[PDB]
Amino acid sequence: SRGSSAGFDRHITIFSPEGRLYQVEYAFKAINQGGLTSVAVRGKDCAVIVTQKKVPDKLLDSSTVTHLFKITENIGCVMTGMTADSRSQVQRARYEAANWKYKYGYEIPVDMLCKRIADISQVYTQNAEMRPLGCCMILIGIDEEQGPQVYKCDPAGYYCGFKATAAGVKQTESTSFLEKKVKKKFDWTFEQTVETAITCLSTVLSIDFKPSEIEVGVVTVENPKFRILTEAEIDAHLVALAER
Amino acid sequence: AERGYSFSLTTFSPSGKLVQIEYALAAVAGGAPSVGIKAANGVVLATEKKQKSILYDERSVHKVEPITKHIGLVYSGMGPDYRVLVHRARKLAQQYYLVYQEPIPTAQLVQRVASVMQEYTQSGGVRPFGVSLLICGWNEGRPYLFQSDPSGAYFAWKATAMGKNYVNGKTFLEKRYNEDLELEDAIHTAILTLKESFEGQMTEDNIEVGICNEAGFRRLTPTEVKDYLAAIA
Amino acid sequence: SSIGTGYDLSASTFSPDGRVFQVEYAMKAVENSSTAIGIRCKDGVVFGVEKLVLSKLYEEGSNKRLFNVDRHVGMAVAGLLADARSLADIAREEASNFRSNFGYNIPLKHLADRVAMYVHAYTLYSAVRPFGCSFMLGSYSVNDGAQLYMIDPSGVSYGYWGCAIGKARQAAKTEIEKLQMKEMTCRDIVKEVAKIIYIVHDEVKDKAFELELSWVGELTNGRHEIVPKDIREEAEKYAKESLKE
Amino acid sequence: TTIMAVQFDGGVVLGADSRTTTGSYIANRVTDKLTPIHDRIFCCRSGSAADTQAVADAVTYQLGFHSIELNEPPLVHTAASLFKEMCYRYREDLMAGIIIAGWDPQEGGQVYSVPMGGMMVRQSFAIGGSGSSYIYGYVDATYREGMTKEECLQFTANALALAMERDGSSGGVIRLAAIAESGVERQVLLGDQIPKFAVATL
Amino acid sequence: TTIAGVVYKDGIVLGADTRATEGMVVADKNCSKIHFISPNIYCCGAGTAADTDMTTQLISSNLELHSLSTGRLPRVVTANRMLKQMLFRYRGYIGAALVLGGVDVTGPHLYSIYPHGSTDKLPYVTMGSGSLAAMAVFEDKFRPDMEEEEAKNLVSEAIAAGIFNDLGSGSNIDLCVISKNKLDFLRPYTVPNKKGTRLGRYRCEKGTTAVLTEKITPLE
Amino acid sequence: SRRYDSRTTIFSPEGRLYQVEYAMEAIGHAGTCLGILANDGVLLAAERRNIHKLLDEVFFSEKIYKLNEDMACSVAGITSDANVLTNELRLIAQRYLLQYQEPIPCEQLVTALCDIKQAYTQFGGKRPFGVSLLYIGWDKHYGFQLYQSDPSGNYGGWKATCIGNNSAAAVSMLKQDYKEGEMTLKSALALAIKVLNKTMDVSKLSAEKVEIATLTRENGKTVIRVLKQKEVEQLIKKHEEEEAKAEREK
Amino acid sequence: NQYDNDVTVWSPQGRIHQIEYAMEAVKQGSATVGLKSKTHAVLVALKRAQSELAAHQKKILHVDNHIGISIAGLTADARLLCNFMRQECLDSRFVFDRPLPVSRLVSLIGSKTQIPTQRYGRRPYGVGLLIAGYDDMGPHIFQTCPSANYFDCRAMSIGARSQSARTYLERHMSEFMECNLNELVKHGLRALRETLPAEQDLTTKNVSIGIVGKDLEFTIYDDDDVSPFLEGLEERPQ
Amino acid sequence: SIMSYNGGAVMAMKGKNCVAIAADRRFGIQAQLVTTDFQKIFPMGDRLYIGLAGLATDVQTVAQRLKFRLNLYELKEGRQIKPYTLMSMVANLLYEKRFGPYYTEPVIAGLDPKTFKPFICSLDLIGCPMVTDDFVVSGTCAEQMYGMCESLWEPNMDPDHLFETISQAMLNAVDRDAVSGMGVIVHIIEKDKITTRTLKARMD
Ligand SMILES: [Mg+2]
Ligand SMILES: [Mg+2]
Ligand SMILES: [Mg+2]
Ligand SMILES: [Mg+2]
Ligand SMILES: [Mg+2]
Ligand SMILES: [Mg+2]
Ligand SMILES: [Mg+2]
Ligand SMILES: [Mg+2]
Repeated sequence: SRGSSAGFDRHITIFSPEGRLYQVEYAFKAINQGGLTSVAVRGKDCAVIVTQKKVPDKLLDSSTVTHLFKITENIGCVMTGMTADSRSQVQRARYEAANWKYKYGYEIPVDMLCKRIADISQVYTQNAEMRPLGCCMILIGIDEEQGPQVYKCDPAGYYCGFKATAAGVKQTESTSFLEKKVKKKFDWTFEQTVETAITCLSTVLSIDFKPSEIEVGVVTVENPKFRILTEAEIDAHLVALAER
Repeated sequence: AERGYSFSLTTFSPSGKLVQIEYALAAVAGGAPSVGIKAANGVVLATEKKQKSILYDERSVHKVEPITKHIGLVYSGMGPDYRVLVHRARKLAQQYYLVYQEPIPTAQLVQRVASVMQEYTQSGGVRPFGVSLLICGWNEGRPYLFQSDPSGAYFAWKATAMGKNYVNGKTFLEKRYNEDLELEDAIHTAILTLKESFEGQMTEDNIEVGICNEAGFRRLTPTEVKDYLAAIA
Repeated sequence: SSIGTGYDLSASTFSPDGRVFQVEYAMKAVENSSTAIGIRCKDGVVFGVEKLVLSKLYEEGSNKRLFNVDRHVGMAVAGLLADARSLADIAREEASNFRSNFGYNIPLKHLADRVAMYVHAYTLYSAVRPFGCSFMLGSYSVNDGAQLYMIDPSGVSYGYWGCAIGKARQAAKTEIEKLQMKEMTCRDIVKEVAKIIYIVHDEVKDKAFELELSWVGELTNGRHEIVPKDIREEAEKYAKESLKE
Repeated sequence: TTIMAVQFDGGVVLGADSRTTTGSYIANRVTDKLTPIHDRIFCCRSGSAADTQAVADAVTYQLGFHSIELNEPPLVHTAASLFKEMCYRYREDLMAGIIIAGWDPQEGGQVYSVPMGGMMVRQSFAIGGSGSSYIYGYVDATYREGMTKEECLQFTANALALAMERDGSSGGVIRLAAIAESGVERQVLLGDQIPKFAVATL
Repeated sequence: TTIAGVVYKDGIVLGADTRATEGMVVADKNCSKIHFISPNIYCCGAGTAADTDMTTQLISSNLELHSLSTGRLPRVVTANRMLKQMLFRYRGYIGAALVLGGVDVTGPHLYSIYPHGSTDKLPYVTMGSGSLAAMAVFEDKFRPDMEEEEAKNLVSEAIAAGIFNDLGSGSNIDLCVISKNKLDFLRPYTVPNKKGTRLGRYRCEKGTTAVLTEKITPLE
Repeated sequence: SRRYDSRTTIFSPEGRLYQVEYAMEAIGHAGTCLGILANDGVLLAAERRNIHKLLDEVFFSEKIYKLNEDMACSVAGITSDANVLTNELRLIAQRYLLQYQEPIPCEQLVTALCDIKQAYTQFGGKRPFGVSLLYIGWDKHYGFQLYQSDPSGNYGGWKATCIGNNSAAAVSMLKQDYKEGEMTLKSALALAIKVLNKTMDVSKLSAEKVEIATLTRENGKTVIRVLKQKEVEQLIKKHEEEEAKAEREK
Repeated sequence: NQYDNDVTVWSPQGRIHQIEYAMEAVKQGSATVGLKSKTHAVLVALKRAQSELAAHQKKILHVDNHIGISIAGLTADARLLCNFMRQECLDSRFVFDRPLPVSRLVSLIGSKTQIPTQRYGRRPYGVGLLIAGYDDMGPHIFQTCPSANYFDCRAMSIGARSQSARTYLERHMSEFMECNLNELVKHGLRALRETLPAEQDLTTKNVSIGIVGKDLEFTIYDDDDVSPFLEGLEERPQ
Repeated sequence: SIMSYNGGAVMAMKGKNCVAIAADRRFGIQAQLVTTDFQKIFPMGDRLYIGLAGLATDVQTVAQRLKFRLNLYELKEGRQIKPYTLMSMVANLLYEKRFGPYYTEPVIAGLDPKTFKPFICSLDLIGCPMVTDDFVVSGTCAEQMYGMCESLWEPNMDPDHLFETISQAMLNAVDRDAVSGMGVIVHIIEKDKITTRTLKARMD
């Protein structure tokens, strides 16, 4: 062990002498390739999605540039990593979700959707014909009697619910930040949750971004329908953070 | 457009060993520890659920899963592989009940799932499951405790451990406890054998436990957990 | 960075640093191709391509790099032509099936997402190889306006105001940013498309060449058509003359 | 059964009775024959309950995915097409008489008929189901171009009332629903609320 | 068969006779017609006994597998969906007429499912040969929000109407009450039918039966 | 794809199947196991490997399997692989019973399972099973019989043989101390504890470090049983408490 | 060589060697030439003989009344493609009762031959083709290569030393369109001769000609039938 | 009708700590007897028997295929099938042929392998089971058999007053059915023994 290799343990999803799966690992680095970072926070009455929106070109219809997807009307998500893979996974989520309601009679629980996408990826992890997807998925929405939910699933099969989390280049820096502010945790209101998310991203990227440099998605106990903030009202939050 | 690899990814080396299986076990020996005790009057399962990275919502996911009304599970190793086997065991559990109208005998559920795990050591295009399970059940009076690993081989234990320090965790139990132990008794000697490696502040969210008496299988709440924790309860 | 020790033979293998070299390699095939550009005017989308003269024996119109994927959608390609053509058939089939099922012309954003997912499907396995091509989809309608999309070997898809693929992806862009397409009419853009082509085209290395121009907007009545010889010549003259400056 | 739909400027009106029989026994005198397909699209069902229910769930599933995928309100014409596709394709195994009406941000208020055969046609107003035969003349002599969400909503109430009067296969309560950009409002007309016509005497 | 269900203030009540016939002969004087789906969901079955069994068992089994993963408690719409989509798929060959009832996070739900696959969402329903008789009771004496006992007997009265007026129904009246916090599976709820008291003696006295061959075998 | 396929079913320049030979290796490391043929019975004795003070072991045996009603067997190798080949063995038995309404001829149940293993070595690209088995039973054609099978899909009937650890020292021993034609289930159980005491790194070969099972006729119905703890030791002591008596002769 | 054996493997330069290698198969084949006036499409080809006692290889094949082809590369692959081409044409007549537009047939070869270049274990077709046909858009000369790519030509030639022929054709293009048949054929025969070793030229034994045009259904000429065209040659530049 | 092609009758009765099961012995094809020694009751373990009536071929087939399953079940499980479970096993085997069923309505009679519990049940040709505390019938004389049973059965019976009761039900029912008879056989199962007698009956 200690970083050893044997056979093709570095080319296909088979065990290494240590009992690791390098391809699954190489799949994580693949996420960062996009150079972006994403954060999601769980308020007491809502859930928030925030990510960079690096649009270095003026030739792109900024409208078509997103990492925020509407899965259901009550389920929204944020992708981090290889794009094409991501759109793909988004489509599968939309599918598994539309199918769940048709087959069972009720909206799929954010809890279940993520467990599903997760289970799928697990296969790529055990089958050699294909590589895992180099992307990460964060879903959010309001459950029946569980209030707001925030889940994220791995290119490794892992999935879980969090008070808040991140993905992308500054994931590890974003966690240290959040988990430190979740202890001082004031009243996790809608504004604070949104505010806490923006800063976590701004300070780890040290940017104080304009309203066009980020995108924010939100789901509310009083407005369960997934909502993507306008550039206008995004700034309304930015200004609010500058008053101090 | 996808095809498929029809050749097996596990093959005997000249030493006669099945390399991928050993390596799978290595993924196990490197996983959060788990303990199982057959209290001749029930069985207990407990493992180190040390996620709670202050942001992780310990609730949303479990490691001690119910298969049937009277069966239960825990593992040591790769979490995602486990999940797959949980869905297959639960499924295998139903296919039995529909046919026989009697809940599936714990030994039988083990045999069936073990067969699956064995399947992934010979079928083409796949790697063995990087996990080991501890199945517990109350089938026909007597309580049962089993363990099946990557190879697809299983054994019945009076008690044991798997994962980190499973070597020490075993020897510890190899003496630090014995049969005739009643219910709550086996539970204590189990959470103890756990701490015999559990690095950190072992709280009620750092662990998860389930018990299987001759009256169904269930998971203990953070309450009943916080209790036994105070070195008693 | 010279990474490539087996880590670059299959699309089903990630490099130790999270890359899929086969896809990257497919893109090179595109970077080696001749430049093609697309620009969203205010009443349509315009396409232009630097179709290099392979031989003087070839007819004018051979190896077209612009096709009608649907009557209201145009496709501009760069890279391995045979790969591109099959992608054009898929696009067509996709647009045709849509009409049969939902009963109306396919929305460019959807035709693009669809074909893109097909492209992407080919970047996950060892059983197949990524398409060595990139293409743009252009359309116009009154209920949707003008739309320009671009998909590449990885499957990624995006909407643009202006865009270029090929030998001079970069050089073509810095020239597109000079125009204010958002306010420009398609009839005037033809000129500018042919302009940016001659600028970017390498008089030295790449020998003689031909210009391909695609039409689609209020000026065409929603139907993606070839640009009339008349407009082409005018745009060629304007491009050549503007060159002598 | 007696179903009906009318188009008025910014929306549509939909009406149906509540009777569903098996032979001559009413298994449900309160059936809801107006099924929601999407936020502002509805369909009226006549024929095999099992067939119309199964088909509608299928279209709802199909349409819900289509819209999320496009991130846009679905066309009424599309919803009609999805019914027409299933009803034409399986015409030999289905017994469905469907009317699709709803509001379209792009086309406004519309009503489509998809009868037994699987054909599809757009109409100012449509009528279907067993009872429909008794209200053609009525409906032909009463329909006026330019009616209001009110005149219309009342026009179908009369037609359904008349039809329910003569057809054994129709009766119960009259359910209505009006759809326009603003949204969808569904009401019901019990007993007395149901238009009446004096039975001819001496 | 006569099976029925009603929706009352706190939950649901399901009824059912207990007769099973092979033609015009009674095979079982006590068949169990109210089947268990989930702990909060029950289903009465009429039609082809075997079909009513297996379909009911399958949906149950599939729901135990379902809630075993969602971790939540099964919803009625789900049982309704699963059941109707299967029956429809068999175009009526699976002769199962069901009265589905249970309590959700969304409340008490009562559905009637026919063998061809259509369903009815109603406050009170009946199925089986005795359904018209039972439905009469309901239509005549039904009130919304009845109290447990005020419904618990309207149902045994309708299952009774069936029992006497339909040769296809007889024997006992079983019941099932499901409320936001209770599940009373009253097996014999009523027993308005008793076998007439034997007026003679026929006990066969040892030796009356002439035997032609004997053979014993000891067990252990 | 071509690159990751190890070619588990190809010939080597020598003209041998390397994956079969490597399976053997694994076998010659597993719990020793053997069976001897008498005239009133046939038996199986194996090196109980699941020896440990924590196991709860709830089975009739650990390496003894009941196939037919007239048959049972034991294995040496990968247990999971074994559970698979036995399950299939039971099925082949019943299919025969269904079709002919008579117990399947012993050898036939073996040639059956062998054709399957043989296949895994000729096609499929799959690895063979890492198992070798001992079959003992009775059939109205050759009464008592003992059979052995290799993961090569090969087999033979033995009057006596061994498989597993030191499956060489065990052979030669019996190969000379075997009553070819004059064996009783008793004189059989004799060599049993004698040879197992030898090939088995164990001193005073405890009752647990072994598993015994015997098959015999008995007024019609065939009988299959695994000796109880006590019944085992009787032959344990009998061996030694006769051995010290064997050196008082030298 | 890690990037040389599978068509599913791109090289670090954005190339697919297997495809290139297949292209090599064409170059090996004996040279062939194609050109059209404004009323006729003409195929000309040089046939090879293994030994002196063997016959010369077929190089021109009849596809349909309005289409014929010349081949270069693996013969077995030529027959596969020819039969596909024949089938596709028979289908057109069956369903539409009209001849398959030559350009549409070419698009099908393009699609058909592309597939195998993208799937693991498959190989590119190892043959080039010159296609001569005549539809309601007049004469046509197309070229198809092992890479699913194809070309609409004014004139062309593939094969060994076809570079000479190409050169000759590029010089007299402007003449073609107005040539009358026999002159058009001569230009063809003349171009072919360019690809030969100076110490030898066109024989009625090694030349094959294919002609299709507004006035004539695709016809092939092989031995004595080739004389009429060989007569009235040209000095042949010494 | 298909069911009455070979004719036949089968019955099971419940005593105190015993169980009985009897069947006629005629094997005929319409009007014609072919055999007098036709087995219709099969041993499915000690203290557990299954009686098959109906179409001869499926009788034999359903039994043989059921044994197949019963044996493996007992080789995998480490036990002896429990009655309620064998019933569920036959209910599954029959329903797997729901749309092309075997023509036989089984009767199960036995004692718990690890208890006193007497157990009897019968099934549909498609696998619907029926369990009762008194008796169960199957065959071409269901009606005749119910007649006797509702007039001769007493709640608790010792092995002998059960044998004399089930023996009378059969012989008398079977004697008012033209295609059932040619001798009757009875099986009385007690925790300790199995008494098997072939009654004296009409042979017409
Ligand atoms: Mg892999
Ligand atoms: Mg663990
Ligand atoms: Mg990609
Ligand atoms: Mg310009
Ligand atoms: Mg244009
Ligand atoms: Mg017995
Ligand atoms: Mg008789
Ligand atoms: Mg007679």
